[PDB]
Amino acid sequence: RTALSPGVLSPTRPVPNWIARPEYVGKPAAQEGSEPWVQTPEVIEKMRVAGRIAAGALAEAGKAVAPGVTTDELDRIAHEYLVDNGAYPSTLGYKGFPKSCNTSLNEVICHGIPDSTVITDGDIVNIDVTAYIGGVHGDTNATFPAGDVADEHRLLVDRTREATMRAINTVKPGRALSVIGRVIESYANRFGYNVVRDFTGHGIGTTFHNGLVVLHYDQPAVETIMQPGMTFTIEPMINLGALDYEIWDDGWTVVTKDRKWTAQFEHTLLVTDTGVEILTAL
Ligand SMILES: [Cl-]
Ligand SMILES: [Co+2]
Ligand SMILES: [Co+2]
Ligand code: NA
Repeated sequence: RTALSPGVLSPTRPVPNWIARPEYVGKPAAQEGSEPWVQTPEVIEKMRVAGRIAAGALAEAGKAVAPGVTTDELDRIAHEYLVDNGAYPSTLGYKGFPKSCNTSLNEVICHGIPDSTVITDGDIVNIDVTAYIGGVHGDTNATFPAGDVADEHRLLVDRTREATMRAINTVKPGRALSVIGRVIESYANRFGYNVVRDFTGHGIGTTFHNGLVVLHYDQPAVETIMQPGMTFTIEPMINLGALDYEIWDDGWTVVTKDRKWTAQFEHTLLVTDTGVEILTAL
C-alpha cells in the first residue's frame, strides 16, 4: 500500500446562518492564547453540551470508515451531524482550514484534509472533530480501522487508545500536569513506540487553543499543577517509526518522513474537585 498523496477538495460546505461562528472565521488568525485556564461553572456546563455533540459527530463519522469511502465523505457526515445539532464545526475557517474535521490516514500524524482520497483495505483513519456551540468548544478524535488491518497496526491503535485512557485517569486536582506525558511515554516506550513531541494537547474553553499546552512526553520541567475547573485535551500521536516529519504544500498535512504509520486518540477533560470528567464521552 502506497504513500498517500493529496486528493481533490470538495467545495466549502455551508452552515446555516443562524449557527454562530467563532470570531476567527474568515480571518487569518484566531483571538486565542490568553484565556483563563480554569473555566466558570457556566462555561463547564456549556462544554458538556459541546463535548457531547463533538462525541456524536465523531462516532457517526467513525461508523462510515470502510474501504471504498472518501475522507471527504467522512467530513460530510461529521459536518452534517454538527449542523443538525446546532454546532459550528470549529476547524472550518480556523486559520483558513477548508473543512469541518481532520482526516489523518496511516502515515499522517495529524491535520489531514478531507478530500477525494479513497480509504483502502487495511488502512487506519483518525477523525478529529471539534464542535462550537454556546460560545464554547468540544474536541475529540479517534483512529478507526478499515477492513483487514495488519496486527502491527491494530496493536498501535489499541495501545494508543490505552495510553490516552491511562493518562486521563491520572487527572486530578493538585497533581502535576507533567504526569500526563510521563504516563503516555512510558506506556508507548514499553512497546517500542515513539511519542510525537511537536504536536500537543491544549487548553480549550471559549477558545479552541487557549494557550495552555499539554505535552504527551516526559517533560518534568513543566511546573503547572492541575486545578479544579481546568479544561484541556489529551491527544497523543504515537509513531511506529521515527519522529521526523514533513508538512505538505497545503500547509496542514503532517506526514511521517519514514512513512511508518502513526495513531491518535483525544478527549476534552475537566479537572473536577477530586478527579476528572470526560466531557467528550459518547
Ligand atoms: Cl467544507
Ligand atoms: Co482535536
Ligand atoms: Co485538540
Ligand atoms: Na494516522
